[PDB]
Amino acid sequence: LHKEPATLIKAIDGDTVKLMYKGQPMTFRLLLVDTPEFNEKYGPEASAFTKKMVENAKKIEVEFDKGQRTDKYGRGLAYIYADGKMVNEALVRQGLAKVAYVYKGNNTHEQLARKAEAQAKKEKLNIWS
Ligand SMILES: Cc1cn([C@H]2C[C@H](OP(=O)(O)O)[C@@H](COP(=O)(O)O)O2)c(=O)[nH]c1=O
Ligand SMILES: [Ca+2]
Repeated sequence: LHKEPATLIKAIDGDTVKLMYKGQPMTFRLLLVDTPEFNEKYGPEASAFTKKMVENAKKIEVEFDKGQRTDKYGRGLAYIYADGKMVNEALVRQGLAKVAYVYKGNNTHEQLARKAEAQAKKEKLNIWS
């Protein structure tokens, strides 16, 4: 997989962010994760965690997987990095997202994500408390 440049337009919620990619505004939905909705338990904390990660980043990067790059809503599907740290994995490691929506061919980082969930679970963090 390859990391590509993007710039933050605005945080949206725990698992979607608006970025400018190849000069076009796009909503990205993070691969392999599911955060609670803002109205749900840990939803505000998830939104906060992602917002802080992307707003504080000097460099945001988009990494597409091998499969579908847009979902049925027109959202980009990618792993998003903030100064080299994957947001998708970070949310899971903190117990603020579950591994989810794992579809064959867009699952390169599935094992990394599941390993993070296991650790978050063993720690009883947030969703796992
Ligand atoms: C993460 C992801 C979501 N989706 C679609 C599946 C779900 O369809 P449905 O809307 O019919 O439930 C929706 C959930 O996204 P959200 O968790 O943002 O609601 O996004 C993909 O198709 N591929 C993906 O990789
Ligand atoms: Ca969600």
